[PDB]
Amino acid sequence: MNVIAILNHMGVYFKEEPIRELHRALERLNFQIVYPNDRDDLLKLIENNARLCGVIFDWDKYNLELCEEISKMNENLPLYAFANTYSTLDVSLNDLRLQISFFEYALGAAEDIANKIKQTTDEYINTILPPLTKALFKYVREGKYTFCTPGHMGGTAFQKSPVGSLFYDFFGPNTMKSDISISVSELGSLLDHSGPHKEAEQYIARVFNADRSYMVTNGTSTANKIVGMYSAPAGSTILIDRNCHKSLTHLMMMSDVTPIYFRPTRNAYGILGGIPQSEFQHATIAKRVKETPNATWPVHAVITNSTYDGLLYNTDFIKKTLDVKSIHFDSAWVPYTNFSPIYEGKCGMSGGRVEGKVIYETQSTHKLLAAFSQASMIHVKGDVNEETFNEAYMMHTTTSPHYGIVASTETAAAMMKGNAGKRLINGSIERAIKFRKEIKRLRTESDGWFFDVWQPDHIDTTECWPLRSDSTWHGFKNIDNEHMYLDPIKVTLLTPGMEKDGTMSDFGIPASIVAKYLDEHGIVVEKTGPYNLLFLFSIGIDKTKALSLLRALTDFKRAFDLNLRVKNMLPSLYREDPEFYENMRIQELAQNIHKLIVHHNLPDLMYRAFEVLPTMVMTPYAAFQKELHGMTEEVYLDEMVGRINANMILPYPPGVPLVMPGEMITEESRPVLEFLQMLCEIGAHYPGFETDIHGAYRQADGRYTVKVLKE
Amino acid sequence: MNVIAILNHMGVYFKEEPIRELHRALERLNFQIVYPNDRDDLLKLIENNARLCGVIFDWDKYNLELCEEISKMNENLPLYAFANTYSTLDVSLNDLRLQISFFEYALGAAEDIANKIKQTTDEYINTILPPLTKALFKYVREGKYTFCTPGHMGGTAFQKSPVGSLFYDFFGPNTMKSDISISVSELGSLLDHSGPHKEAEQYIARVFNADRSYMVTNGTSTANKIVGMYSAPAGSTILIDRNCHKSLTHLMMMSDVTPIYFRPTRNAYGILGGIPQSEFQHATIAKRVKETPNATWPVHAVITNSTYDGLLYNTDFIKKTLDVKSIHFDSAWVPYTNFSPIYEGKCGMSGGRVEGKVIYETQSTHKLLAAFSQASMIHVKGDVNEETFNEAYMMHTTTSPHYGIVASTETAAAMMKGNAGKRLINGSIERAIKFRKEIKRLRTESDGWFFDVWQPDHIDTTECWPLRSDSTWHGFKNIDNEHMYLDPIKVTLLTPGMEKDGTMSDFGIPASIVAKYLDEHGIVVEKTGPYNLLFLFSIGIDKTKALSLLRALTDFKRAFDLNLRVKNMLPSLYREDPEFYENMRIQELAQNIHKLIVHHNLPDLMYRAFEVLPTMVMTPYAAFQKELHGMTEEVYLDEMVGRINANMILPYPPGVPLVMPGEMITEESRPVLEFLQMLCEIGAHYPGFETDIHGAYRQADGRYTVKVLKE
Amino acid sequence: MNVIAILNHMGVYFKEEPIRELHRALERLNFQIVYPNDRDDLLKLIENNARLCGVIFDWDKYNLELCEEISKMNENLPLYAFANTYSTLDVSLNDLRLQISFFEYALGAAEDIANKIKQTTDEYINTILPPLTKALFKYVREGKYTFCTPGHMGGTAFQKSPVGSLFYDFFGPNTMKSDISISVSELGSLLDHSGPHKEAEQYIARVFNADRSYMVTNGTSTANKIVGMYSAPAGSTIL
Ligand SMILES: Nc1nc2c(ncn2[C@@H]2O[C@H](COP(=O)(O)OP(=O)(O)O)[C@@H](OP(=O)(O)OP(=O)(O)O)[C@H]2O)c(=O)[nH]1
Ligand SMILES: Nc1nc2c(ncn2[C@@H]2O[C@H](COP(=O)(O)OP(=O)(O)O)[C@@H](OP(=O)(O)OP(=O)(O)O)[C@H]2O)c(=O)[nH]1
Repeated sequence: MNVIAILNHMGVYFKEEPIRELHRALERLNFQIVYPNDRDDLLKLIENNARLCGVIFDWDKYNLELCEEISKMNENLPLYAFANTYSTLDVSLNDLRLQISFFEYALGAAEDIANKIKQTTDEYINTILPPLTKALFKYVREGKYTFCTPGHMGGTAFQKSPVGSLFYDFFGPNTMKSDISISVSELGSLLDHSGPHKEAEQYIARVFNADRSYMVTNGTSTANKIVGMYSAPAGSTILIDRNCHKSLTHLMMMSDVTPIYFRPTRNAYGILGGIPQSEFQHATIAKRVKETPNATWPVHAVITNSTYDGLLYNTDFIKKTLDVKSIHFDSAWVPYTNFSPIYEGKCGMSGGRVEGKVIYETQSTHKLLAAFSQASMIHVKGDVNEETFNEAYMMHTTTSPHYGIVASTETAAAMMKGNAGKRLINGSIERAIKFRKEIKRLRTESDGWFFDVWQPDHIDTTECWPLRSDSTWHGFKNIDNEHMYLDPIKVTLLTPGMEKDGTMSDFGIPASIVAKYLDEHGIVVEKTGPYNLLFLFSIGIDKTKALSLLRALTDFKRAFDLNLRVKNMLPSLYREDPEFYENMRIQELAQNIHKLIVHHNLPDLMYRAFEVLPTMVMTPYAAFQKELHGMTEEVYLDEMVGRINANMILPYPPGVPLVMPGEMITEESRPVLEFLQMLCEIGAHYPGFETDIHGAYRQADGRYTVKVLKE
Repeated sequence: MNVIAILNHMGVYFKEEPIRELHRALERLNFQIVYPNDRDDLLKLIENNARLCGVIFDWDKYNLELCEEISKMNENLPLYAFANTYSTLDVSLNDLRLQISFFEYALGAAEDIANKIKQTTDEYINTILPPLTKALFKYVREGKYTFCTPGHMGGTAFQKSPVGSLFYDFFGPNTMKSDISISVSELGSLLDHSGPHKEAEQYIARVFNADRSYMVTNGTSTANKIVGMYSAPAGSTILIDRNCHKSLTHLMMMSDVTPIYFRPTRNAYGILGGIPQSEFQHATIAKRVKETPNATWPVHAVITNSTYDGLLYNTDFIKKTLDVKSIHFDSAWVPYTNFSPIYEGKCGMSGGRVEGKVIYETQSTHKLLAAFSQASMIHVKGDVNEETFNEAYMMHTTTSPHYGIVASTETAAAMMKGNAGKRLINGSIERAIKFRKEIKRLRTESDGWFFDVWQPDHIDTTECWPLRSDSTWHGFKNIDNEHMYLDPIKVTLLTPGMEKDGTMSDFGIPASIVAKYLDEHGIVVEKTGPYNLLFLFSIGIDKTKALSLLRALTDFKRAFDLNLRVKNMLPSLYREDPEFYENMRIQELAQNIHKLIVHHNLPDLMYRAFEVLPTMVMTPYAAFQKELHGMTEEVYLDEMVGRINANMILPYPPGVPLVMPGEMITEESRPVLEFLQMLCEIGAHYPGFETDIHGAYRQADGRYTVKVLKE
Repeated sequence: MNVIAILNHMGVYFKEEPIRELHRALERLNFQIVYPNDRDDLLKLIENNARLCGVIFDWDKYNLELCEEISKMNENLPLYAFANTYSTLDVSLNDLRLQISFFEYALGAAEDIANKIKQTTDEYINTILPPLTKALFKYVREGKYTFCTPGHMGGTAFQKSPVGSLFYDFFGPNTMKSDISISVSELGSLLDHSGPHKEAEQYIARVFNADRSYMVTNGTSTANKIVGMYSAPAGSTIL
């Protein structure tokens, strides 16, 4: 934070010379001094440089051209306004939030003015920093405790060791010194929710629209379990999204509960859709309780909102309709929903309290905001028993939390506060929409096939576009209306190969091939299905990254159409098996994999495998207890009908749980087995395109086994 | 790592001028040159500066004076040896580990030699760095993945925000870029135990004497639960140290198990002693199983080794005697035991496999080695079902681990490896012993009272000194021999106030007053009891911190004997309650508090409180289930006899569990209540010396309540 | 390969100052920075100077005027394109072979951008160098074999002799160190057609429109005899 802008040629030495003097005085204080040419140049400087922390200008010349524009960008940004005898305040300024200091033009005043600017810069810094992080930085600057844990004592133990010195030097002093413990009494305590930690939690709850917020330092994996353990006593029944993260399987394995699954929909691409509205109705649930051994009325429900591919629920509908006293939205993918009105009514915290219910979001701050790995938040709307909730929190929280992770969780909130926060989120939405429109444009303009974007036929509006039953784009048959919405920032691209019907085209380019090409060019694909690719247009992704991705896609098409050798176009793939890929061309690879997909009927098998559930013979908890007693064995995948599965089976595609521990494939659920067998067969053909089923094990002879409970 | 030492005046220009040329060439490559005066000056430079990464010298003049001494300090340290025509290799060098390059004295060769030195320095760095940390640092320098989580994208996202830029600037680019995910495929995966992660685990197991080691990123709080949950299925019985960390109480609250408690001893100071040898013998356990409802033969045993105050067990005895197939040493306080022979036979991993048993250590690498907060290791000796063990591991491990914490765990191993590592731990043992001897010396030399050290009458040997039944220093009655040992690095200081009999002295200085004094001077007291203070002489604590502590203790005596005003001697205490402390002097404070301890009979009540056990009415798991159903209420502490406790009650002193959830104080265990009532009374008198009982709540009228289950 | 061209007057400090900063950061990495007046000046600079290895320019201002013309001269030439908020890719670029990195105008970003340019320059060099030559140059920079023929050992033996030192100094270190033998096993072998030598032969064959190519080190005088002796056994007739 050291860049000061000076805006001006004034034509009078009595103004210009004191400004030259101020330039020199500011440089002596280690500011860097920048000179925009005009009003628009200055606004671009502010917009492009977060470290620009002050603006010097002639008041009469510029106030009516600058003040309103600046206030929209940054409420808090120091203005250093130089006054004329008759300078005054226009009524248009009355309601603007501005930080203004007024100065005179005088020779010899520069040193004093520079000192005031320095002081006002520190006040700005202290205004924008949140409380715990501010306290942590101050401690690192000023503090001096010894005989403390961490045993490394601000990195001291590292410096006495050759390898330790490399480690210390890599991370640097501030990182090492900020790794502290509750011995630093002035920072309070995470587990006690005291001092600056209490201030951080209250600060976060305000920013994120929660009644109460908890900082978790072991990821949403852990936040999910804290919420679940508080919410679901032994002997109870819970409703759980079949599209649930593995941490919720772990919760079920650790807690003696009976699950009843919400059943999401899916399209022909293998993309998950929303749990239909009928799944939330009392009659539906009551009947499933009746049909489930040992089930009672659910005390807790867990819903994944949004889906991975960006489908958000009408959460107003869910909260009004779902007659369960505790509703937890696993919101790991959507930590930013409070920061744009486009997400209103589409996130757990939206709106107010619900009578007789507590609502939660868990969020992975590190995924789609800016925070260190393992940073997570629990947001609560409604009443909890605070002591009992804290026991559950403490059961999963270390006694030695990492303060960097904690500070980063609080600073993520600070970043999202106000106009600078709204602008960060708006910008990610705008850039996602810009890129979405570019794909559609290039699809029209290019010669022959192109990528498509999975979205409405027109996106002339900035909103989470509703999925409507009268539109074919989303692929979900007979969808509920006013139920699901597409998050603009979750951009799904489609490769040729499937028709509007959900039927197969003659020409196809399996998305795995495009992903391989992108990885050559350092672009990671978050998620891939047979003909789909997901890109997260997060606040991380700037215009430069968006352009690089767009250019890589036009280059894929250009190179594909030239039919380059695999050896040249996909060197990393070639290196996996040069002899196999020596003479193969890209169009041949695409054709062959596509024909495999078609021949094996993969999309239809994948649809049918997930449309029926395996039978719950025992709960995940009960199955794991069996495993703990050594009562598992391996059988060939082919032999698993009528056996109780020990491990979750999670195939890619489509990357969601297929079989839970304690479930059995029966005749009712035979397509589960056939899908798994097909994945094993199709994966045996192309090096680099191997079968990937978590819970299935390739044997030396190329058959797969799975782990089942002993009879 | 950029300091190169040149050792010499040779008296011939043909040698001196090329070395002048090399000095310049090396400065151009950004090395610092240093010029020791002689052999001993060079060795001190190496001893004091881990970043000294090369030594240049005339081979004939120095090799017989340097090579052996250097090899004893650093096996790997590059030597750049300048040879004469007749230079040869002495037979004494044959078995030394040395890294030597031979060079000639020639004008114009310096640029080439300097380039070879640069290359050799990089090889040295690559030799000493462990595999995962090396890969991480290399990725940071060279990698270029975009469209990646963490969403901050090497800190990118922070730089677009004013407050974010401050956070980025504080931690720095390396810290930000090293926060990565499994998208960086060349680093493999923690959860899959693959690539450099697998290399890290094997490297660690080798360094720490384990068959298998796991890196945990949520502290030993979590490592304890991973081991416990693998080891103790629902319905089972476990043997658990009554001196158990809260994480083990949480384990019992989360797992449907029945505890039987090992019963530690204690002394009149309130310092915990070891579980007696009789507690481990078959007939003792069999009888307890018979007397405990629902108990069966224990499948798993948990022992805290060492105690907080440094008492280590004869673990050879435990392993031979304890007829339980799974024995877990919670070794959070002693992660360094594999690095000095003084700990052989006194730690979990010591020795070889135990037939028919699996042995664990869990260790908080961040407490007494050098690693980031939350870094923990599980060490296994014996067979586990690797796949079931991994499920329990994954159940408590995030899907987005913090790679800094992971790299710090592996680097802690790299630091402890070999001669560098033996020297580090030897150093800390030597310093602890030096300081112990200094207290004994000052006690003799000083005028009137002084501190004492809780240790044997003679410590003229470097070992973990055995506690003997024929010695009275440790205060334990009828102790088993060849059973408990005192770790040199855990230094307990005693303040005046108790006689050798365990009776009270007329003159006392409660240790709490000394702790408040030390805290004024930025010295943290790890643990305090009525008349004891614990200091950890970790590899953090250098000679400078040891002298600062010794001086602070002499200053405490000096200022105490002058009888300074509390206002002047303890200003932070004074500003607690200025009006209360306005005229009080230090000796009066010490006297008054000591008289209170004496009047209330605190040591006798504390001893008796912990010698009986509350009655286990239900297991902690069953008690927590009741709390989860809302079935708790608050009663006054005075009315708790015959009530089932909902919370753990943990009083300070002596800082170990007194009552577990599910336990009830009866007439048989009334001393528990008497002790707690006394702590409440004694704590009402002096601001800053308040009652501290976890599980008891001070009401506005000064009465205390506890949480119990509803009748 | 160390000349970088910057093309421009933009009229806004928010763009010009970051480019000034980038100038300085690049000179610190030992690049030389040239400033063409306009599009045609830049194209002449590229045409006349093979060691011009990168071009920095404002994307919007120049992409439609530069990208096709550059792709006609050099497929592989690094372009460092500075983007505006609304910068996009014209359909006319689709089939051009371009190497483009996109950057933002920001104060204090120059050190990072200059390092990325350095990296891209090394990637460009490694793209255009063929496999054996690239391996040879890397060995000279990095290798350390001893007890090696040629007996001169990277020119070492020459430096011990007054006349030898003159010979070494004339040809220079790279020439002397690149005179190696099959002892440098990572370069494979000409006679075995192995390793980078096999890659060189296949590279050559493709460039020259051959099924197979052989590298001969004793002139076409010798290449003629190799072909001839394989082709014409004793007692045969040749045209
Ligand atoms: N403190 C302060 N606030 C002002 C001022 N002028 C406008 N505001 C706005 O008012 C908010 C404080 O509103 P209050 O009514 O005082 O607080 P409350 O909403 O928590 O009850 C600030 O929100 P915020 O918490 O700063 O964050 P955000 O909502 O702007 O992101 C800020 O947006 C001012 O002069 N001082
Ligand atoms: N690589 C290598 N090792 C040598 C050499 N000379 C002695 N050593 C020592 O030998 C150890 C390796 O012993 P091995 O028999 O190869 O491996 P093992 O102990 O794992 O079976 C090294 O231990 P370490 O794992 O490096 O650590 P530490 O035991 O010294 O702490 C090091 O102490 C050598 O020339 N090269």
